[PDB]
Amino acid sequence: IQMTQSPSSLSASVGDRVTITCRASQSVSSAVAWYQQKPGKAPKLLIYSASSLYSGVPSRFSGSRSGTDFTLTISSLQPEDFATYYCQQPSYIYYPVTFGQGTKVEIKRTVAAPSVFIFPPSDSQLKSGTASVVCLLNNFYPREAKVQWKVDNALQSGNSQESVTEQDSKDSTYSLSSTLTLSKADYEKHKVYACEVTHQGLSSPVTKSFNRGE
Amino acid sequence: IQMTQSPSSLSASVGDRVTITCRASQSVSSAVAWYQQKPGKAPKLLIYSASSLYSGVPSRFSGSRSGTDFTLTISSLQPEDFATYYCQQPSYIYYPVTFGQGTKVEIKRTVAAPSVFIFPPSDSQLKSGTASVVCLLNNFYPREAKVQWKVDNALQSGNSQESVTEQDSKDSTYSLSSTLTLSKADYEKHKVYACEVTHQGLSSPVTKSFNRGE
Amino acid sequence: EVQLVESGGGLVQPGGSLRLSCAASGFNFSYSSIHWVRQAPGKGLEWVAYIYSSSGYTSYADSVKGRFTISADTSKNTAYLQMNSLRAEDTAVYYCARGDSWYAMDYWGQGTLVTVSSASTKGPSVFPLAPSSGTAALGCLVKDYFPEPVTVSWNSGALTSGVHTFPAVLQSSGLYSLSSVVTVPSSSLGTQTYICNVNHKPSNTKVDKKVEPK
Amino acid sequence: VQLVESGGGLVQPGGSLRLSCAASGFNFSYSSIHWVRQAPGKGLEWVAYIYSSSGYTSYADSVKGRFTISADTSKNTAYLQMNSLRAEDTAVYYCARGDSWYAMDYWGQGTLVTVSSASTKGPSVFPLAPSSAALGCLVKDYFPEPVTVSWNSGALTSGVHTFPAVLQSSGLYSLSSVVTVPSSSLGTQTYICNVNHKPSNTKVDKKVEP
Amino acid sequence: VIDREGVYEISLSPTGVSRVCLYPGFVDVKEADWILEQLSQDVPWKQRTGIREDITYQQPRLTAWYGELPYTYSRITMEPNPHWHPVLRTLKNRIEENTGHTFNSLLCNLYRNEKDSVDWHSDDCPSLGRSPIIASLSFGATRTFEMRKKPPPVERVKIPLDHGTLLIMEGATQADWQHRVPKEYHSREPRVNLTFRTVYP
Amino acid sequence: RVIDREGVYEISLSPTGVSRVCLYPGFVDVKEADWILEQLSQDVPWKQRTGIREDITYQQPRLTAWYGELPYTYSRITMEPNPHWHPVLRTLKNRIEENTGHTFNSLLCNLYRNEKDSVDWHSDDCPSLGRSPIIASLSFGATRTFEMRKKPPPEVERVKIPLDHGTLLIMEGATQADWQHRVPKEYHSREPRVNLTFRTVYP
DNA sequence: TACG
DNA sequence: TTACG
Ligand SMILES: O=C(O)CNC(=O)C(=O)O
Ligand SMILES: O=C(O)CNC(=O)C(=O)O
Ligand SMILES: [Mn+2]
Ligand SMILES: [Mn+2]
Repeated sequence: IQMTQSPSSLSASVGDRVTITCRASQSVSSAVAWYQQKPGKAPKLLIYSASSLYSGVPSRFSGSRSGTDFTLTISSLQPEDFATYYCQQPSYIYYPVTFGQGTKVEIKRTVAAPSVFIFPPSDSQLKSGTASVVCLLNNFYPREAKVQWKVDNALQSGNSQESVTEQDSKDSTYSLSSTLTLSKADYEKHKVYACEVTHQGLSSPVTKSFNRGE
Repeated sequence: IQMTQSPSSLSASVGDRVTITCRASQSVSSAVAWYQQKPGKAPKLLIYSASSLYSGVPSRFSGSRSGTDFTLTISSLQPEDFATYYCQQPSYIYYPVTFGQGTKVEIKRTVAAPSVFIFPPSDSQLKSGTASVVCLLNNFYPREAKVQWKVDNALQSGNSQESVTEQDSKDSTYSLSSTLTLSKADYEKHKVYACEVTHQGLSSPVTKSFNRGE
Repeated sequence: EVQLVESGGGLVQPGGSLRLSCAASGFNFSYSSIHWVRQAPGKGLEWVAYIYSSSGYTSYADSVKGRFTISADTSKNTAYLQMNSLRAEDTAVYYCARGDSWYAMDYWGQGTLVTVSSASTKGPSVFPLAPSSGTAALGCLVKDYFPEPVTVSWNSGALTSGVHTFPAVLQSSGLYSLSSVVTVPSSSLGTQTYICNVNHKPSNTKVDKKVEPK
Repeated sequence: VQLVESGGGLVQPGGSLRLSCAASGFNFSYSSIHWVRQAPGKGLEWVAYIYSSSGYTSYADSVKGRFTISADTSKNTAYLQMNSLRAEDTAVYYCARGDSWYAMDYWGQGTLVTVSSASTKGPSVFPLAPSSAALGCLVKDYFPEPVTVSWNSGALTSGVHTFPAVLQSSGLYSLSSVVTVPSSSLGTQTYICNVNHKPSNTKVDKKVEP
Repeated sequence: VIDREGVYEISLSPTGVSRVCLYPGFVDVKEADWILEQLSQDVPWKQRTGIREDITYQQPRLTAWYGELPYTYSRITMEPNPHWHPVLRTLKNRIEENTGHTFNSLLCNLYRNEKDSVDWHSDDCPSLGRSPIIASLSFGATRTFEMRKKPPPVERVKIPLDHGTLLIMEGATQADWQHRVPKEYHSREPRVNLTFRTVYP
Repeated sequence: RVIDREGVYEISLSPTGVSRVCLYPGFVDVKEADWILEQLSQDVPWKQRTGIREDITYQQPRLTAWYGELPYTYSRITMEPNPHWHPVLRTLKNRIEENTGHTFNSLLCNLYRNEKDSVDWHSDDCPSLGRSPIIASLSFGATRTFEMRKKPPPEVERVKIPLDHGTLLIMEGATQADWQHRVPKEYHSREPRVNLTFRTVYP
């Protein structure tokens, strides 16, 4: 159960023109604000009153209203414009406030295949009773990448969890860590553990297997 | 607000062996069930009591319990074993019931880039004040396929909605429809309308365009 | 045939109420568990409520406590889910399910659609997606109907190969919109004639529209 | 000019928590004050506001009857009283202020609020050992967030990927912190990972070797 | 001149008692500021034309109407807007909850500056009933609500209307008095006035 | 002396005081009792434990499990603490407490697999039960007999209580001081029986 | 409504 | 403070 949406994504390169739309069906006000958020920071007010620039916002930002549709436009994307953007629904005095789903403008780059590594469990963790097998997908593009765990060539699902880093500032890649967890008992009833990575950069999906304790 | 999630996805070929894991940490009971659901039909029960095969379920379905982890194993898939699989968590008498997130098992295929077609709005529709521009991505694999709308080379977002067909029975492909909607005024303020498609089987973005009035 | 049929579904304003019934046929609802489980479009199973029919003990999901009441009538072999103050997010297919266990649901009804919305029932507008240039692609845009569902056939049912009817989408206006497409050898454009047939039974509206090039 | 949120932290389902938001550098006078929240990896969810001049309040549906927003002109501070908290109330809670009734021009940095049955627990760090290149540290089984991972006390930064944590089915968090380095340097230079979990005051440095 | 909170009986005949009630600060200052800006931007203001002899002129004020039934004055018919702005619905409801009077119609006036005005009239339509209760909520610059009593076949009352002030007119006021908002000779900022009424079929 | 009807029974009044037992047939409804029997058989960590009598190490003719934060020693053997109560057992605990006014912090579970399983004559009079303990007994499965005999004074009254599926028995007052009880072996076939005895254990 |  | 059926 979740109260919000994950931000949607938009791929763009420096110099592109971007217009995000915010539908507000049957609204009757232009009291609309637009915000910007970068990872780990609080939002910043970009636009108030549908079209008014907040102080310190560059002039390449503009806000517009057509009918019940509101728009935020960046005329030519600068490198510091890659962030998540939010639209605040028409806010009537005395009434609640509603943020739309965020739009996350990530930067386009060349396809870049991941360097894949697999890590067996430490002996410390096995002593404790559990086994974590990590599979790392390092510095790749684009974001879409399917990791598939196999144990004695049985495809696993529901015993692994993954996490993705934010797009890297220097080289515009992503990284992914998937972690498969078993009991020590369950770990020792099998021999070969393999993560199979599927990505655009890769000809054919790669696999990084290992046999237990070698 | 969303009460549940959309099913995770596992890609497998016919005859592969699949073990879906359902985590129920801190649980002290083996009253666990497994269900299968196919598009448009109601779920049917497969495993009850963690490991007991339901009356008239194929014997290739297995279920077992190791510690607090429950598993549904298909020994080797068959064409009608591709469906969504839900784990009903440990059900204690007098307590609520909880279904886990579904796991959608889909057929693997060779990558197939999408067929891209763009449909300008009908004249019928414009004679009523709204312009709907459709872009079809046909018979592709895998499911993941981004679509970016451009209006006079301005990147859109927030003003389109898309939909994906279920996996086709025979060619094992997916199809996608995306609709960009504008007012007739907005639509007649601009000339070039394009849908730009990226996909695993596309080294570059495929763009389908039309100029208003041609 | 040990069936199970749901009644009472349909459309209601937010804040309104429905009473789902589940008629038990074939078998008896004497000493079993009756569950109500819902599924929002594209999402996983959400258990709503259950009753132990012998004692009348009931359990409810937190999302639903205080607003729903499950009950049983042994006399008529009928279960009931009274749903009050419905919110938009209660919109789902509601299933009725029975078990001889307190949790393992072996029998399922096919479920009725419950739509909680401020929109009013409305038949679709049908616009053509006229074929232009590419392998031949054409279709119909079934826009601005309410509520679900809608049926689309091609040429009264003869043309079915190459047909993709897409899942509908809920627009910001509250109305649904979908697309149906078919791919065609471009040589038939001159000869063969193509018509989409649209049934919206909630509006009792049937529309045939012919799709030709311009 | 700043807003400071405080009073967040850890409570169990059903428990109570009272957030505070202090204004410094300016004064909340005729301003509208809002509490917005953001769950990890999710979007902003406005939860409440007060019009400080009149005391009028508004609340989000997901939250009404459980939360109460208030302010003290006397202490230049706003408050959010959160009762009957549930797991999905877990988020970073932002305080924000408004010249307008809606346009939030100043925001605090946010307090984290975690709602779980789990009890404060430091992590166990396990090596991710380089093989026949990349290495790292698995920061496993801690609660609540956050956790800090540096490498070689700071000397090592280039090439490091510290991942967002994952919430395991046990209600405990697990992340991993990896580095890619030249294989040649494996035998030579030492790689220690430095793991701080301030909520339990656990500091752990683990050396990582093939 | 009447400018303090209170209930004032300004005449008792010929139709009956004419009573006006003044409540300064009924809307708090910051909310009144915010209401003024939002209604200035969101109300669908138009400058409409009246007809007095055989000629058509532009009214020296912007106007808008809300409610299911219409308002026809100076041969101007204001098409009824069913969709009340939410802020206007809230203010309608507050006036109703504290005063005990109900309303189904709202006229909105924007006096852009000192050159805008409304001329002498009474609110004595047949669609507004015989002893009509009318509520007036003001925002923006103070302007003067002037009243003059009709002679039988010259009594004057002045009411300054400041930011956030609620005025109620009831009793014989429309039968026995006329009112206007005069032009001014020094600069004035915009003023929004909300007049809530009951319109009958 | 045979008690098989719902009721409050003062089975003796001396020498220590009133011994009171209360019988509630059908405290758990029949279908729920069926389901509880299945779940507790499947889920409880049943073990056959070894006793020691006069240097003799014996397997108890029953499976047992313990719940509660405080250990439990009887017949010279010690059942270690299980603070994580099965949720069904916690629920049944709460129902018993609300419907009786008595509180509990300990649960002993006995599973009698068939007619050869039993428990021998004893009283539940540990010092860790305190003075005049209150004991609640909830039974599931096949009917078995709870036999009681009155302890004689320095130098015999008897009661048989059949315990059927879903029946609650309360013992309070002087019952453990003045009586012993057992569940005897039977000679005809028996299906499994689960008994839950809720008790208060002290530090 | 044309008046400041 | 279990070996019986
Ligand atoms: O502006 C005011 O205070 C009063 N307005 C009216 O009476 C009107 O427009 O008819
Ligand atoms: O099994 C029963 O009914 C009674 N059991 C006991 O008294 C016990 O184990 O100490
Ligand atoms: Mn008037
Ligand atoms: Mn005993």
